[PDB]
Amino acid sequence: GSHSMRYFFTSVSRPGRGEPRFIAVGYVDDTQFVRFDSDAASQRMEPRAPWIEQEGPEYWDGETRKVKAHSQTHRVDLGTLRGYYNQSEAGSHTVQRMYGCDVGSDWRFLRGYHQYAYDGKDYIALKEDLRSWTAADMAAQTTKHKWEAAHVAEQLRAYLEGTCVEWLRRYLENGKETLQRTDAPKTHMTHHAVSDHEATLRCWALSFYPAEITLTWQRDGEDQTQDTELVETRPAGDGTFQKWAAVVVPSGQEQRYTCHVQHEGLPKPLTLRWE
Amino acid sequence: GSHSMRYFFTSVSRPGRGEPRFIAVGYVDDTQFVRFDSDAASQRMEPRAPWIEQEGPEYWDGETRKVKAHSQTHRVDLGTLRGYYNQSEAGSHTVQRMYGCDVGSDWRFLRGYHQYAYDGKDYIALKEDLRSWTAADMAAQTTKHKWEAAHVAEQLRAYLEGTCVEWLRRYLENGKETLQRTDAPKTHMTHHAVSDHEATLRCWALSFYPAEITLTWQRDGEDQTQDTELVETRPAGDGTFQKWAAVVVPSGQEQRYTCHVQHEGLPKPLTLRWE
Amino acid sequence: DKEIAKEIFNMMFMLLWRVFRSQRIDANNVELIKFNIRVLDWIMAEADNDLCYFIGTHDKCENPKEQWVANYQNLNNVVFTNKELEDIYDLSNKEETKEVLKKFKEKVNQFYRHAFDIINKYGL
Amino acid sequence: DKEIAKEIFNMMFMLLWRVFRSQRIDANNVELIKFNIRVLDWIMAEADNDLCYFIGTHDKCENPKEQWVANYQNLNNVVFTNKELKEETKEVLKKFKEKVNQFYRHAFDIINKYGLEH
Amino acid sequence: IQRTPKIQVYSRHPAENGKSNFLNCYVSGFHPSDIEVDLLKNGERIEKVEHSDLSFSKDWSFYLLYYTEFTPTEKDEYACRVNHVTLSQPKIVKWDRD
Amino acid sequence: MIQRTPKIQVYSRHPAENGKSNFLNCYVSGFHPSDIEVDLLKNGERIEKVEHSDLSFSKDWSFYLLYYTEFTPTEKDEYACRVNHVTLSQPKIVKWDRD
Amino acid sequence: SLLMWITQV
Amino acid sequence: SLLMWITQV
Repeated sequence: GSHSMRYFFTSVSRPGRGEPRFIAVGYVDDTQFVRFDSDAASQRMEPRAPWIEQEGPEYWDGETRKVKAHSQTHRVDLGTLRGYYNQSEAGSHTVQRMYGCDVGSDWRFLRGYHQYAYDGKDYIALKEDLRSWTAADMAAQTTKHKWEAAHVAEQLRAYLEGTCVEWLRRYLENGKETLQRTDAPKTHMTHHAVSDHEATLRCWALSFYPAEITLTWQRDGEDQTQDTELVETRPAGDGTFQKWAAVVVPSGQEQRYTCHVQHEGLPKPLTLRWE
Repeated sequence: GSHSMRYFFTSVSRPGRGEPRFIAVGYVDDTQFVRFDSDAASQRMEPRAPWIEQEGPEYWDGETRKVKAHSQTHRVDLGTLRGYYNQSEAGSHTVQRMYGCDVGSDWRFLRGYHQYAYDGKDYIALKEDLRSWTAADMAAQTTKHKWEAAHVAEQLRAYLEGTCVEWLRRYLENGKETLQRTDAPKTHMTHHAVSDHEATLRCWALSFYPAEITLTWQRDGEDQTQDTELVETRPAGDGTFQKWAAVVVPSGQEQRYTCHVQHEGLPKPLTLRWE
Repeated sequence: DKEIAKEIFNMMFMLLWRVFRSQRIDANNVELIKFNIRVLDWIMAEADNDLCYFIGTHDKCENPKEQWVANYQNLNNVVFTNKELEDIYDLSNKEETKEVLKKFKEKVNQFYRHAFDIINKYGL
Repeated sequence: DKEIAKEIFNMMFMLLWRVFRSQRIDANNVELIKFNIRVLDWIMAEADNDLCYFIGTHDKCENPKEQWVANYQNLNNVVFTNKELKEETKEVLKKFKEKVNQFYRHAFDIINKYGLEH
Repeated sequence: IQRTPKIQVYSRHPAENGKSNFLNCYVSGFHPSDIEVDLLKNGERIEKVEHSDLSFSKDWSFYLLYYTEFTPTEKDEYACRVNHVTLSQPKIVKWDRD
Repeated sequence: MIQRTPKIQVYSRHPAENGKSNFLNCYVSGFHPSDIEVDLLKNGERIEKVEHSDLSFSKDWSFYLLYYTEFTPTEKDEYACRVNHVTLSQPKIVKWDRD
Repeated sequence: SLLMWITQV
Repeated sequence: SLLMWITQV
């Protein structure tokens, strides 16, 4: 299917407490493969999946050099933004950057993205044409004019259509066993009596990969996107994901409810009835 | 004594009547030595003092290229400024530029200047430090930032302290016979009844170079501004200048009034009285 | 767009001063002069590339975009990842090419050091 | 000054892109790569000259102001006035002046083609 | 600007008394990134608890998985305790094998 | 925008002597903007071959120009300068006074 | 693979 | 002698 490579950068000023925090993490699809943490001992880009360890020492030197340039430019950015927004140096502030690319089934380039937040709100984003910027306010307009002059959009477009796609494909090959796998959900239902006249059916999906999944309750074959609770898909800690959907039913009527599980590792979708 | 070379540029848009008007003139002291008029036939820098006609065809080719670069950027400027001030296309506007250098009696650099006006009033000017800018308003502030980015002040300082002084000196040597001459004022005095009991004394100074001159009226050895009419110094048309000062005197008291003439062509200042 | 054209004109002369201001004209400075002629050519060529990519495109020009993509990609591999570039030499020029690529990678690392040292000393 | 250093840093990488983006890397471009290594030296040297000229509390460095004055003056004479300053040197100077004239015509043709609305 | 954490407490594998497992606290949807998370065993806080690398979603909110090895029993009680600037009080969520 | 009105001086290059050729001058100064109409008049009639200097300006940005023409004064010939400018309600005529 | 460099806001 | 070039406002 489709695939994506994504980098995530968090930059937090630490007033009085020294240099700011900087954390970088990279993902292919729903799997993390690298990290950098300014607060760690190594001061190096670090492997976080075994198939990225195959790359030689020169590669890790080079990723370490680039992440260090990211970190130093984010450090400068915190001061700049403090000034753009006339803020004192007493408060902690957060910068976030996300970028990466999407490929299709053929592994050809689909789209690219580069986005920047300040204190939890959009600051500036590269639009899907990979030529133009979305600037929130007056501050981001100053950044937009600086980034137009420096041709940042063109640098990013070169990266997104080339390096990003080039190394996305290389990680997909190198980590074939893990990245190109699908783990189908292991399913089951539970039953909780709430009152004497009501019961709770909960539909479980466990140990699946990737995280994309659909769970839906139906009463007499009619979907219940009205009276069913649903929890955010969550990591198990072992590379797989978990999720459940629960509907409260009139006790005695359980057989009229069916849960439906849709996941890419399932040839046909599953359908579960209570017991 | 001290000398200066100055270039004056005038740029007038003519909405609905074609290309903007562009006019450039150069001076050493109070003597014009070149002109360019976008409406003239030659489309070239032209000589206006006989000691510049000696300069070869290469020089004239060079000044024409540089003035044409001035003309064309000034044409862009008229649109840019129209946009800064949100002005319609229908109105005519004027851009004025003055730059040049002063040298002391030893021909060494004293000061340089570069001034830009829009519609007859200061827009942006280089300060005497040849490093910083005076920006009259918010539009000028935008120009200031672009001019900082491009190091305009450094280009001008390099010109003002080098080329400007080098070529001022050269003109002063080549035009030594006229530029380094002083024509003392030829003075006289007229008298007319102006009323029943009053008459006007007019103190004249003709045929003088340079233009700088002081004419003061004294009554009983004390200077008066009252009844003192001073006309602005005017060109005679032959390279020299004229000026007069008038005082209205009670008829019968003419011998209490003296006119004082100070000019560098004078060994000592003159005292004139009605005889 | 008039603005884009104006910005390219302005950048052109911005760089001309950066060339001119340090161009010493001596004998035994003939090689510096020849180098600066080539720099002016590059300034003009890059302005042309900008005109083609932006400004509608005045059609009758080769869009530099795909060259930007491949050149960024090869440069990330030469300087950083060390992934091999294919079909970039034969036996007769393998050594010259490897030598200059190494010199080049060192120059880019030195450039980063030089620039970020500036931020360390005065920017923080 | 903090902001001066930030602008100088920013100009270094802005120019690095302009050097990177057109450089095809292979054996046919060995002389292009060698030229670009020198251009990278040039960008670094000029950033250093800007720091020396513009930064308040700086270390000991050769202030470029007087070379800027002299170089400006000499170039005006080389390219435009023709005031006199062997055969090999006068030949690069002639080629240089032709190149500067061509540069001007290249730039003002852009204004003529796309920068004027009349 | 600021967002309040969602909390899920759960085991990696289905809980079996006597069989080793992992106790997870998943905190997500929060901003800013400074957060306090503790895993409790019978109200007492477990030490040497680990967490995943800070990452965030498309809406910019952060997520973290805190986790520790543990062996469930019939009698031992586990919970996650979370504090954050957007919470008036630490929030305690009990582990329940749903 | 406050437009500025011209000052005018009408005068001769050399002291006037009847029958001796000379130059009639009209110096307009201190005006803004630059479009201006200046004529030299002989007995109320405009003279044909009148030249002027190249536009230049002063420290306050106001423009100045010299218009001129050869002439030979006589006893009965009256001369004047006629100036029109956007700041004037009607043309301003200043007569030449040999003083 | 990371971007070669990022640009100050 | 003129300046060699001027810069847009």
